Amino acid sequence: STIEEQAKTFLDKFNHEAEDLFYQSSLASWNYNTNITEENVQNMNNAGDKWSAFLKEQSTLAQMYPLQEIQNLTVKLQLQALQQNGSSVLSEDKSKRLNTILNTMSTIYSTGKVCNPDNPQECLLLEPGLNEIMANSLDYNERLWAWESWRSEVGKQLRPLYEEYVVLKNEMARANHYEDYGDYWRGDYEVNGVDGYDYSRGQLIEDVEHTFEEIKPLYEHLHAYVRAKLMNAYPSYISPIGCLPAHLLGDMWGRFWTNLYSLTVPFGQKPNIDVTDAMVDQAWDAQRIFKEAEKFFVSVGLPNMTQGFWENSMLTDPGNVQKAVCHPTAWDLGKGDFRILMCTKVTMDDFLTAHHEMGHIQYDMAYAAQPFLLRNGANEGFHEAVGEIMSLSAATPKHLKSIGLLSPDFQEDNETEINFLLKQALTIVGTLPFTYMLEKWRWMVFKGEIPKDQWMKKWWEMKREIVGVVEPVPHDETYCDPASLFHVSNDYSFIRYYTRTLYQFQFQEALCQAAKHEGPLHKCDISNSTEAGQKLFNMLRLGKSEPWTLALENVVGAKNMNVRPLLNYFEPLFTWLKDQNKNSFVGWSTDWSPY
Amino acid sequence: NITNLCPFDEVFNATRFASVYAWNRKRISNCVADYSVLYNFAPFFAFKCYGVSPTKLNDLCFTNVYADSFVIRGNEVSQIAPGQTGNIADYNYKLPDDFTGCVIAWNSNKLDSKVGGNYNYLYRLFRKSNLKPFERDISTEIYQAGNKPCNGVAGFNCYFPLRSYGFRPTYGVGHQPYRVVVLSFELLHAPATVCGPK
Ligand SMILES: *[C@@H]1O[C@H](CO)[C@@H](O)[C@H](O)[C@H]1NC(C)=O
Ligand SMILES: *[C@@H]1O[C@H](CO)[C@@H](O)[C@H](O)[C@H]1NC(C)=O
Ligand SMILES: *[C@@H]1O[C@H](CO)[C@@H](O)[C@H](O)[C@H]1NC(C)=O
Ligand SMILES: [Cl-]
Ligand SMILES: [Zn+2]
Repeated sequence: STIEEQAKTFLDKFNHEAEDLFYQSSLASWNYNTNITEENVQNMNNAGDKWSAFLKEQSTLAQMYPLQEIQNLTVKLQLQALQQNGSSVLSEDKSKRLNTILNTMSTIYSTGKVCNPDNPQECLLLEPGLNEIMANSLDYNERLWAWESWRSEVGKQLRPLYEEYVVLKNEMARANHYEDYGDYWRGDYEVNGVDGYDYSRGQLIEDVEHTFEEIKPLYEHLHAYVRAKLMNAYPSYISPIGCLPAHLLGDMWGRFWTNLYSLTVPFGQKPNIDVTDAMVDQAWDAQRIFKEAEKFFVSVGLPNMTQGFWENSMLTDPGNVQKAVCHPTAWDLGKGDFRILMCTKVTMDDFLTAHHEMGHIQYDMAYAAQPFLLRNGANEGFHEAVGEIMSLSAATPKHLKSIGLLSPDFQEDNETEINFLLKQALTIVGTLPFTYMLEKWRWMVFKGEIPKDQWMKKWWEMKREIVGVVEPVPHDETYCDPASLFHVSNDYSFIRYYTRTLYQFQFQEALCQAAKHEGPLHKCDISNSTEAGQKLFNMLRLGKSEPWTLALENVVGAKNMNVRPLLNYFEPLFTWLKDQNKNSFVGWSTDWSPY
Repeated sequence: NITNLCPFDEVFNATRFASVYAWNRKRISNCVADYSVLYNFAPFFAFKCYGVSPTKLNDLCFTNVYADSFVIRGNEVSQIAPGQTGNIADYNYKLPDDFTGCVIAWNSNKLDSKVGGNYNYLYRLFRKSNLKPFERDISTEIYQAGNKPCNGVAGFNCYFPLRSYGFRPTYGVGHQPYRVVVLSFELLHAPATVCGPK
């Protein structure tokens, strides 16, 4: 019997046993999340350790196959996903050291608390209080001091840990036949063994740079507009032709500009489209919202939710007697068990989040007929894109007025359209440069193109050049601004939020063509579009059993990433900004600084 | 008239069914063939007939009325039919190509599922060759997947043939347990001493 038969038998046995054990582990984790108790904590802990040990021993047994004689691409991909040695390649000492470094990084970031000179006992941590200030504080000195102190307190303590983590991850990935940990991360988009759809890790950086080359103009104009609008709220601090401070972006790190809508509102006289009060007047609840989302999803042509979903899923907070995590979560326990954990309130935000979670569950159910090792999205960005396209199509005025939320005696106008487009750009296109520069800096650090004595200098220079955000005060090299972010200190890839942000519009523009849309892309609704629903399901069904490029070709018709749909989405907003971005010089001078 | 009706409820209303690798077979040869299976959970998930129509069944005579029973998953019921491929059809229970009978399957989640997982139902996953029609194999020998015999020990490339199910009430309809029973009819060119009611 050739190695192929042995591999198939081992993969079948592993599929069965891992399905069982992963269902057990997901059930324990769900019981813990839905009810925070020591017993459920112990259940989650023992289930998790047993599942992880089973996976590790199976991977150890899987390494006994050379993988070069096999020809079945499915078995090949399953083994590649199961044969990855991982952190066990390094000696045990490096393993313990890296685990300790990661643990202390995560704890210092979580348990970080900043003491202030205002009072000896007025310390506030990051999540509460500090974010409230960074979001709603209009005082320059207050937010400046907070933004400076958080960094000076966290990055200065994390820098000695990052200096170890970088080199440790570099020596780990390099041992795995990779160039560095940055390349190991890019291995997710790696496609090999299939001519016509292959995709190397190195092509990702080039394609991302090419897409940013086209993203730049719209972001340049948006930044110019935000600057011109911030001069009145923060006078005597902003330059006409210079960059913007880092503590005026609305958040601790400026990842999202949602908090700037209150200051850069084009037309604040007319309020935004909000159906909150319109829901309580009709006595709406979580059940009704989720059933409306169900009717919307099935109208597109997707299967309706499992019976166990409405029975086992907890869609409303039972109160502070069965305590649970209030984060919107999609739970695919496996073996046909799907649930959604969300403290659904009567609000438009909860409506959109429920639509997103239902779309995620639909995606999860699409590829339910695939092996355990292939029961996942095409890549790290496809799932979130499929989940966000639903929230986008649901937030349109036409959909809100078709289901009875928006009154028929109201016709959208250009003012509200521009307002909504700009508010969406604050978070969609306003965060693309941040993610791009962060990922580029991390890649250059992992590759070694940036020496250890030039980390913060190169970071700030790249910030000034790309995002146009200048440093408020001089920063010594002992600082560590990148580590101040959750995804950087917690060892999480950040490029997913860029590729996913592009795939979102790639799918939106690909489904509008099937629905026979006749207006702008931001007014498209895939509701009642059976052809678009089927075209999407034909890709969600594949999951990970096929390359991500082939999956993208099924829906969008293109083999590689494309950003033209993103620009087409904000084309009216782009024209409006160009018409408005003529009172001052467009662009920023990186040589200028507020100090 | 009436002599004595069939104990069909003894197989349709059994406290617990048998596994697939050891599916039971009950010979009904001296009973009045009263086909009133509708009262056993009328909402059948799969009530298909092969070689005979549904209701005309009740007024036809046969020599042997063999009745086979076992439990399988909801998505595996399709494998219980003439000309099917998969794990069950080939390694556990195979039906003849020209099978003349009926196949009744119904959900048994409440009965054959526990909050902790019902691991009492086992099924064969590996076998040297495909089973013949109506073949029964209780062998639990280590399936040789590699090159050496392994000397009869469970290890690398030497896996145990039987696998468990672990039915739970939280499983989906596709994975919930399904009690299936087959009504095999065959004429042996012998005097049919018994028939159905008029
Ligand atoms: C590979 O194996 C899978 C599972 O056995 C099978 O479905 C597929 O057709 C095979 N492909 C080949 C023969 O390359
Ligand atoms: C699917 O939708 C139809 C129509 O609402 C309904 O009758 C049926 O019960 C639904 N099935 C599931 C599994 O929810
Ligand atoms: C979809 O169809 C339903 C029922 O005909 C209708 O009420 C709804 O307005 C339609 N939605 C859109 C915007 O196509
Ligand atoms: Cl920063
Ligand atoms: Zn999501």
